[PDB]
Amino acid sequence: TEAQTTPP
Amino acid sequence: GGGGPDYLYAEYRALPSPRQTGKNLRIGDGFSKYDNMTGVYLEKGRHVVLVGKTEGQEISLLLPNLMRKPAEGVQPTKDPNGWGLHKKQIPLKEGINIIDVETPANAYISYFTEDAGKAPKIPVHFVTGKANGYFDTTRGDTNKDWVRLLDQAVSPIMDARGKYIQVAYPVEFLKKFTKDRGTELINAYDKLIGIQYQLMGLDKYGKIPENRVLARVNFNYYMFRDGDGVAYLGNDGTMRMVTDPENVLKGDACWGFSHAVGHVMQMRPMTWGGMTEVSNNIFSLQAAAKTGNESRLKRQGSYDKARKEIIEGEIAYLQSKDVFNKLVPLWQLHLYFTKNGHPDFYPDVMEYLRNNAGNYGGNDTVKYQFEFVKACCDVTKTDLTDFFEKWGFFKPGKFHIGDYAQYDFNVTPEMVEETKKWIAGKGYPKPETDITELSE
Ligand SMILES: *[C@H]1O[C@H](CO)[C@H](O)[C@H](O[C@@H]2O[C@H](CO)[C@H](O)[C@H](O)[C@H]2O)[C@H]1NC(C)=O
Ligand SMILES: *[C@H]1O[C@H](CO)[C@H](O)[C@H](O[C@@H]2O[C@H](CO)[C@H](O)[C@H](O)[C@H]2O)[C@H]1NC(C)=O
Ligand SMILES: [Zn+2]
Repeated sequence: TEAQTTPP
Repeated sequence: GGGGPDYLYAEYRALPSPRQTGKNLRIGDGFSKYDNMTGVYLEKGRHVVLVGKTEGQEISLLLPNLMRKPAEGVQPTKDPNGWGLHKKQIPLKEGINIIDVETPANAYISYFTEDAGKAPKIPVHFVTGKANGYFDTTRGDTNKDWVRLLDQAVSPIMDARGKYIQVAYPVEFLKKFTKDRGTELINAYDKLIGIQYQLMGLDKYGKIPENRVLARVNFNYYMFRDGDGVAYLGNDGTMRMVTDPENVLKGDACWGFSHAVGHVMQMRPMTWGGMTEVSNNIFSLQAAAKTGNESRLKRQGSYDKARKEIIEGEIAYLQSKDVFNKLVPLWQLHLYFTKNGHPDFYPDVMEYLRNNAGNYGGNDTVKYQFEFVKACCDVTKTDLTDFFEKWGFFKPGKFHIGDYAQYDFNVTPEMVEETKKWIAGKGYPKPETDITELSE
């Protein structure tokens, strides 16, 4: 994968 | 057509290479590899797939494990299988194809070409498949069709598309949260992508992609973007946010969906090291503005916070430790120019960078910070030296940034002087007011 997130 | 049952028999048109579409927009891999959805479900066992005349074209079968879950007792983010969409990819040949399916899967045709207009339509007949169907607003489907598809589904996954969006979500969640409102959901998704295409200038410059963006369920993490598109956790909490068509256009659900798609659409020339969680939120703010949502920069008092950290702190933009502070100047440019007679500001800046920006990776990506400054000035014929100076764009030094990858930028005095002299040489007027003082 090459995952860009958000950590809420 | 007419070669067999609906979905089991269909004729597939070649789509443009998703990788090439991304490369031309400077966005990299993110369009749907699964766009040629079949509406066919293949149970475990031996299958027969008939393929018509290929004229030697490359065509393959994708069988993604969309229902892949962490093993018992495995914490979903600690999954050894990772967060990616696992699939079997089987090359297809003209005539009879014998395919062993180990894990039941929805079928997707992979038919991509470099001359999309001049590739044959290829019949594919899943003579041993089950018709799950799919929902397609562009075909004329209504909520009556949506309800029937969910009620008649043979797969845990329902496929759906609109003009821009492809969706692969569990029937369970679609029934629970979308209920009868399939048209409203797909239209909401299309609206949110279209807002980004408009801000990118794709409508203005005739570059709206044919390729769709896939929103998939996953069983590992809340919300993310990867090379396959955007992914949303298959739990009640997250599916309530994104599969209810009212919820996905409100507040944090609208922000999260827009942010994830914004990662697909953020261009390399606006996404140098340290910008990965910055440049996509221009799309999030524009989506909020177009959906009746309040500005997150306004709600967080980010204008004052950013001016305190960067301008009053007299630090480099590259030294900012807050992705919302780094977003503030990007959004000030939009709010200032769109209300002072340049309504196509970002559409034109992004087209300018597509046509004019360099090709940089790793530590060289800092050159894009200066190409971005030049684009903003040239598009608006405005001398923005003072604005970019105040926001710390022109501070020379060696800057270390952690942004997924590690970056070591070397901004030399020569690099800063070359950019400032390029701007000065244009002889453009300076803004009458201090754009850094703009707040909502
Ligand atoms: C990514 O999407 C998330 C969707 O829930 C979320 O909006 C996140 O931003 C976070 O928002 C939280 C409030 O909903 C907190 O304010 C948190 O501090 C913040 O990071 C999105 N991330 C970004 C960077 O936009
Ligand atoms: C989402 O989770 C990601 C890990 O899977 C990652 O922690 C990401 O946070 C980003 O991490 C970078 C460091 O490599 C930068 O510090 C970036 O600014 C930071 O946001 C998570 N997203 C967010 C918005 O925190
Ligand atoms: Zn993000």
